[PDB]
Amino acid sequence: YSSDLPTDIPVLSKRPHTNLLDYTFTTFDKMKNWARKSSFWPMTFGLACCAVEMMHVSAPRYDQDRLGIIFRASPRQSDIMIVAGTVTNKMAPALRQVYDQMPYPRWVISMGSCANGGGYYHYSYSVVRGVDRIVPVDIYVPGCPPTSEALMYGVFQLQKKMMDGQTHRMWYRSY
Amino acid sequence: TNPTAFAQTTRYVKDSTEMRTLVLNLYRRYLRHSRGFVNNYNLDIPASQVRTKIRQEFERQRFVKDLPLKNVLYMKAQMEFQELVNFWKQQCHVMQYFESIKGDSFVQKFLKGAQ
Amino acid sequence: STKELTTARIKDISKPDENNLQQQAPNRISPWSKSQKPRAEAQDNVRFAVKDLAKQPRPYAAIDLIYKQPIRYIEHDNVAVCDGNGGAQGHPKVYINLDQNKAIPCGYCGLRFAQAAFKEDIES
Amino acid sequence: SGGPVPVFKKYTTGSKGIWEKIRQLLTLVPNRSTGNPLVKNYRVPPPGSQTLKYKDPVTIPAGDIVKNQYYDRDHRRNYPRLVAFDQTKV
Amino acid sequence: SSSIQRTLRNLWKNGFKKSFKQLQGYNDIKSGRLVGTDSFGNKFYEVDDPVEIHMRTRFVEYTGFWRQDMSEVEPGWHYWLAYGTDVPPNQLKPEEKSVRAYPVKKHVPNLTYTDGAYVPYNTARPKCATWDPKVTERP
Amino acid sequence: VSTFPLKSDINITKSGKTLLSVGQGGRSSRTGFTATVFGGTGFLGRVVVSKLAKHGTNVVVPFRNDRARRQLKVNGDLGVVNFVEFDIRNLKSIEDSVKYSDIVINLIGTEHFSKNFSIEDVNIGAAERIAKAAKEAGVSRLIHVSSYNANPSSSSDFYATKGIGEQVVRDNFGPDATIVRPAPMYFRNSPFLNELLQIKALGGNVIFKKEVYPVHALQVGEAIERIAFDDATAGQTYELFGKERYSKKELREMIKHIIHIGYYPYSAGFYLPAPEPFLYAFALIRQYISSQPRFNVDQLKRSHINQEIDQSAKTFTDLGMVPDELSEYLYRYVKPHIQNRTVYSKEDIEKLRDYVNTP
Amino acid sequence: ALRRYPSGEERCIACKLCEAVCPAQAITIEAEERIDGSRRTYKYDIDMTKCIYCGYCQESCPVDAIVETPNVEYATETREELLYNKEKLLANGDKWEQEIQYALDADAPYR
Amino acid sequence: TDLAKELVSGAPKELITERVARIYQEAKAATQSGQHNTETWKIDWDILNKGNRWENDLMGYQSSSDYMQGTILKFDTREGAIRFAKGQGWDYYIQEPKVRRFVKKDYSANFY
Amino acid sequence: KSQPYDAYDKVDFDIAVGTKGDCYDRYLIRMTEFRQSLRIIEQCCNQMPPGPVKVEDFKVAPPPRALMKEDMEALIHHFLLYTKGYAVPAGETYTAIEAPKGEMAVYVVSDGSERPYRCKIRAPGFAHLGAFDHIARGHFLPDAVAIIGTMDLVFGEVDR
Ligand SMILES: NC(=O)C1=CN([C@@H]2O[C@H](COP(=O)(O)OP(=O)(O)OC[C@H]3O[C@@H](n4cnc5c(N)ncnc54)[C@H](OP(=O)(O)O)[C@@H]3O)[C@@H](O)[C@H]2O)C=CC1
Ligand SMILES: CCCCCCCCCCCC(=O)OC[C@H](COP(=O)(O)OCC[N+](C)(C)C)OC(=O)CCCCCCCCCCC
Ligand code: SF4
Ligand code: SF4
Ligand code: SF4
Ligand SMILES: [Zn+2]
Repeated sequence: YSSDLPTDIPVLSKRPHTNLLDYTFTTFDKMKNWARKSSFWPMTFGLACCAVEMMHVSAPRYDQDRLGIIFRASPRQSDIMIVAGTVTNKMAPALRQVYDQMPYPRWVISMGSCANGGGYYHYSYSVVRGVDRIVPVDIYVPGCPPTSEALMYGVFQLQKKMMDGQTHRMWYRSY
Repeated sequence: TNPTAFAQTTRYVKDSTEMRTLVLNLYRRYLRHSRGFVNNYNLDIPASQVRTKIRQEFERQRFVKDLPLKNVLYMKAQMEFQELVNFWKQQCHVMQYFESIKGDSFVQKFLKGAQ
Repeated sequence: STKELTTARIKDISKPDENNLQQQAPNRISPWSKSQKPRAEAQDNVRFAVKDLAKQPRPYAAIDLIYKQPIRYIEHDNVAVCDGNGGAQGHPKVYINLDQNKAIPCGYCGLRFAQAAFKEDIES
Repeated sequence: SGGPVPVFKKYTTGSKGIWEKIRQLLTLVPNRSTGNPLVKNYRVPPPGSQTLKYKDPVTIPAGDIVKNQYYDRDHRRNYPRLVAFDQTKV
Repeated sequence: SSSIQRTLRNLWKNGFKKSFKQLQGYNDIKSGRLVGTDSFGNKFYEVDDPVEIHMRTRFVEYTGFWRQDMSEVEPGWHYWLAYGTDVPPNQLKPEEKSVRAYPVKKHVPNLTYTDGAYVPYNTARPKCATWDPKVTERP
Repeated sequence: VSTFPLKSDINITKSGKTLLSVGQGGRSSRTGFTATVFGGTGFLGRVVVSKLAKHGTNVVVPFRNDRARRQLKVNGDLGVVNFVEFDIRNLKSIEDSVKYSDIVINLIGTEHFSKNFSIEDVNIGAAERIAKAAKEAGVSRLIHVSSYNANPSSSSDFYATKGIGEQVVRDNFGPDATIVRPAPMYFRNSPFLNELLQIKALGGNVIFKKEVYPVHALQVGEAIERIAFDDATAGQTYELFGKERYSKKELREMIKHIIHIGYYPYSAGFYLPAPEPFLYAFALIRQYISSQPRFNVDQLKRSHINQEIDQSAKTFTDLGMVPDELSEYLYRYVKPHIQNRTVYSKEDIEKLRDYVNTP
Repeated sequence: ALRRYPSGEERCIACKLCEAVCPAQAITIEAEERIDGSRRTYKYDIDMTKCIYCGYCQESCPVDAIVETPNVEYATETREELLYNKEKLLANGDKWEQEIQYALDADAPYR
Repeated sequence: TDLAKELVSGAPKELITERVARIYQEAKAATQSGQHNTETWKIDWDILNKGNRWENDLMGYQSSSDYMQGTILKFDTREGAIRFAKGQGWDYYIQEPKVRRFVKKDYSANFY
Repeated sequence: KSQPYDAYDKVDFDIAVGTKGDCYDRYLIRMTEFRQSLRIIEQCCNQMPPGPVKVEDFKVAPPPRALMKEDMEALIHHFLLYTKGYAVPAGETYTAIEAPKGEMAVYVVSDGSERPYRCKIRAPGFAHLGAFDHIARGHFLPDAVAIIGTMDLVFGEVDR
């Protein structure tokens, strides 16, 4: 057949706004992403000492709730999975099952050295060397344990990424 | 404190014949729950193969002679049953148990690095 | 070229350029160890396909910097004492013998010490 | 002893003036502190801006240049030997 | 520190546009004496208000409006902001400044989620060097 | 899978590259290669990327859907799976997708068209531009994927563009380009086993008379592995399919019993017979009203065409692999949609086939 | 962060002490004689996903070449970015040299 | 001892079929004159003909698939090592340590 | 009190003993242990002595950095302490303290080397969780939540 395929169309994250229908779908993206960024409800998946710093983020001094962050005890009501602690072999299948039960859109944060890459227990017979061998991880928070501000920097970094999403402008342009 | 379901006391047997009665009894107990093993674990194979592979593992130890080896292999024999009944293992473990699978020529192993 | 960019030399040949991203360091072209991987070969990799090489870490090569220091010259003594110019925040105190007609560098700092009487020959 | 202490004797921020009298009239226990530390007292010279020049402490017998032979104070090598009493020695 | 009087006084001292920015990113209306600006452009203030609570006597005003990144605070001021030092890095004694023998450029924030994210690589050459083959012909 | 995807640890490409593998073939091992799976976020790409990264082969995955690519990384170790944002209307991105690669795979394709791309631009324009750029980037091997009835003379648009797509690849890359023509691939969350399980299938009698041959998606994924790692497959065309002949009308009914779904199937809308001139009309309307890919006009013509086997091409016996029959794999892919659990073996499924055709 | 002398030479003399203390074995050091004879390291990695942030390497360094800067806000999108090689650590030592001096001056006598 | 104790240890079959252990007593190091590390008997496993060590492509690490590379056992009698090796059914081979031959050394010998 | 350790014999403090063995008694005892801690903490603030904080034995404690960089023997000991370690005379021990959870103890076996031969850790929570079945027998689901909290089960210690 005939296909007049250009070569100079910029990729989606680079494409400037030209017509009105770009802004219409961009606005639907901002309003949708702003709500998801602001209602940042994680899932209480604290496993070990990394969870103690997770609770301190919700303490009065830092007060995660002031930013719209409410820890939820169920995957159905949660969209963020925070892996805070060591992922053992015995815990690994349960972590995958809990991850699969979260409705989209979902993001996973890896907190501390155990979740990231094993940490102190990297050469153990019962520890998974990085939770990214079981679930996809969207951002890695470093430390043992990461300070409460280090965890909030990880959450703030992810929100900046969620606000950069173009789920609906992608349909209008990339699709 | 009370023991959990399908538990048994741990006694070191001293007679060879006594053990085989326990060994044979335990075998049907594996066989009896085979359909439930499929149902509870949602196995993709009919219960016939589940009964099939249980029998093979018993024979693997058939020819032990010394008694102290006989008990420990029976003590651990019961434990694997008890965990299987009570749904303690996850579906991933049981699938991988029954999902397991001629050696290459000398040139072939040599060609790919061998061992 | 790829001739200087892939072999270590005591001193370079051409003047280094800070904008050239293929240099081993912004202030030195060739590597300064025999087993140091050249930076040109290091970045010729798939993981750099969609990166911005200007923003990768490029610390200034310390070999070129340390030879920009003047030689300390000791007066009427053949032994220099060096401690990193920080005392408790420097290296352990090491005594350097300057009998030989050359500048003996310090084991830790890399500062070069000599005798004043030997300066004229050294500066030739 | 651990008897109750007047509120103005605790290092926390406390009200002054008309609000102090309101605070005493309405609180259940008037000598309970708000818990917010005094800004002018708590950590005011931060740990990184102190004035004390630290000096390594050394007790004399074990830090002296004299009368300080190491074998006198080498306790790690004077550990009690392990002796087991069998029936025969009893 | 929560009464509307504390917000009224800070609102009047700053003026609208300065306070509107704090009403957009800070969520609180504060006013303080300016201490210095860092290489990225952030300005660091100190609060003299007698009612401000213990850990809230210093703060920042980031350069951007809709976004803030904590990695944008220059390292010198990152320590002062956290109540780690009493001397701001613009009041340093010349016998306490760091001596850098290399040019210092503009501060670079955390580059993750961009193309400037650091890429690790091996800095060592391979440990075996294969033979450079040559053919020689018999007499 | 197994324990080592190669037959040798040294593999020289058409371009003089000597690739030496290290390790036993597990996660920490490497093969020295570097593939580029296009459309790796697609149904077939995910299995193909998984197998390559499982054995330490670096895989560049060009993507456009930012979230859909995240789950690809779990398959590979650190630094193995790499992500390059791209668009087939952008050339620079594709010239970076294949820059460092040693194998190029092209799974991009469509049976539907959109407001920004037609079937002509995707099945023909994209594959051509990939092969042209993959050739100029010094890639030793290219593997291409097309439909099962690639025939440039077909009145259907899908097989019209898929057939021409084969030519423009070999006319761009050269006479070394391998070609794979898989049959309808069935797997978990497969587009084929989906519409067979969908309850309210409008126009069922029109759509399900089409006859095909089932084929395992994993075997297609494993077949693509053998093709890339073997240099004797260059320039060869593969027609991948199964042995036993199955018709969707047979499957849609054999499935019906496994799902266990009297009055309800008629009331629930499981059967929605339709006059064809209406289906051509409703599917016409949803092309410009629906924002999602609906069962369109071109797909309707395909329902009038049974699968054709181009007997001049090769099969699984060339690869020394036994094709897997849908009898043993139909059940485990309908358990998501499914006393004692009713388990169907190979014998149970074949007997269930007899009942459907018995009046 | 890996530090420098005021003269600019790297502080580390590739002594490999920090590698031997490190409880988690997060450090990989490869060294040899430099081009001009100095005892320098050409490869130096810290697996920041394996370090337990314990400060032993800092205590054991005889020349204060390896320290821990007060930075905590460096969370990364990918885990590859948490494998700090010698280029990365020396770039941190330059970035945070002023703040390292803040802490070293204050807590020098206590060590 | 005589029992096939390996059937209860749960160790992989490959330690019996595919690996070779070594019973040896560590030799005195040339650099140092201490003689204490050479008084306990040790067991170590042979390396693998391939996959013992290979360079990680990304960071240049030392990857390995040998799960016995960092396993060294200690004993105080030679027999206990051999008995333990026999109990596990290991395919071992013993390395007899060399014995230094006595030579009397006299200060006066420098002239006589 | 049974084996006073680390200046716990110098300060004066009381202990609280229950009588009903229920959750309310353990709640009261802990709230008393708060105020007894605040009673010790003040004394340690007033009785703090000057002097070294570690053993004046450079063969088990690293020398100060200033002395390390100026005195040869300090550099030797600093070197061998951070690479070889310090040797512990052979034997074994069982040291228990009054941890906040309960009695925590370690059974360390030494071999004359620089690495422990064995280290068993006796976590109070591990012994408590065994008694959970013996206590929860005859209680309701909202009552189980109380019993877990009254046991103080941090599962790092239980699953050491
Ligand atoms: N049972 C089956 O699936 C059968 C399929 N085939 C053919 O195999 C090929 C692979 O399809 P399959 O993986 O199975 O399922 P999909 O149809 O979901 O795969 C389509 C792939 O091509 C990409 N694609 C489509 N349009 C574009 C575009 N403008 N730009 C970039 N990428 C695009 C898609 O990217 P994205 O996902 O981001 O949209 C996707 O990865 C298809 O051509 C199909 O016709 C042949 C026989 C059986
Ligand atoms: C039925 C539903 C009812 C409406 C629901 C309400 C949804 C809440 C609104 C979301 C807001 C939001 O998201 O605002 C913040 C976002 C995200 O900003 P950013 O991510 O930094 O990028 C944006 C900034 N740039 C691109 C320059 C970096 O946009 C903005 O900054 C919008 C900036 C322009 C706003 C113009 C508004 C015009 C007036 C509108 C009212 C008279
Ligand atoms: S990373 Fe450190 S703090 Fe976090 S769970 Fe592991 S050991 Fe605990
Ligand atoms: S701080 Fe980290 S790198 Fe340093 S010794 Fe401790 S674990 Fe190792
Ligand atoms: S301890 Fe210091 S000098 Fe020694 S190797 Fe480590 S960083 Fe280098
Ligand atoms: Zn010096």
